[PDB]
Amino acid sequence: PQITLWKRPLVTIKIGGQLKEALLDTGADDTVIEEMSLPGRWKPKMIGGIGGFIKVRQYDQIIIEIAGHKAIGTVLVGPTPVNIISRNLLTQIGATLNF
Amino acid sequence: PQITLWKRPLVTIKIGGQLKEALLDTGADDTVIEEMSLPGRWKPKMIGGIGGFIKVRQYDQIIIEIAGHKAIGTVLVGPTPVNIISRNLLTQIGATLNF
Ligand SMILES: CC(C)CN(C[C@@H](O)[C@H](Cc1ccccc1)NC(=O)O[C@H]1CO[C@H]2OCC[C@H]21)S(=O)(=O)c1ccc(N)cc1
Ligand SMILES: [Cl-]
Ligand code: NA
Repeated sequence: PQITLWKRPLVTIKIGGQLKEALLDTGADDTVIEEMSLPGRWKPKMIGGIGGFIKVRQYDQIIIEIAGHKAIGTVLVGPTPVNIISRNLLTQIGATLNF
Repeated sequence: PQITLWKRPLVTIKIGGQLKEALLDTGADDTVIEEMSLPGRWKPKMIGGIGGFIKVRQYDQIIIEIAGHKAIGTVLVGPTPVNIISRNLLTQIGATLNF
């Protein structure tokens, strides 16, 4: 589909068996989701942006369903104010910016 | 242009006759640039990022070229990690997300 940017590009995704609203974010290197449990191993990481850094848990090889497409990637879990779908996952569904 | 997301979607922008590097960011509502001098009066604004809130200077109706595309709108100046071209200006240059 073609998403205009008049409003925040929010989409519904399926991760860890639950539905969540997320923001499609070309300005993000890695996906960040609010606190939730995920299977497998993880390692601590610090990610920063406007306002500073937050500590998150990094899980690799996680399956995320987005717009019918099933993509696999890294997911950071921590105290983020908004769920963000980053380039790490956007590349897998072939998302591109056009103008 | 059609920009893939395997690398950061960085472009060259021109503001105040100066060339700068900026990140095309669909996950941001307003455009934020690192400290620099802009004409006119500014208004206060607080924006919340991944690490919390910060105060910035809001300048309106600023002329800015983005990847060769002319735009005129609001530019926020503050301690951002990188210059970010957000939805307020992406909509002006006719940018959309596609997949
Ligand atoms: C600042 C950029 C270099 C990177 N940011 C992504 C960006 O899209 C965020 C994404 C975002 C969105 C909402 C809340 C927090 C973070 N937007 C943002 O800070 O925008 C602010 C300016 O306009 C406003 O509109 C949204 C809040 C304001 S980030 O949230 O810090 C980030 C950093 C690292 C990772 N892995 C994932 C995300
Ligand atoms: Cl102030
Ligand atoms: Na894993």
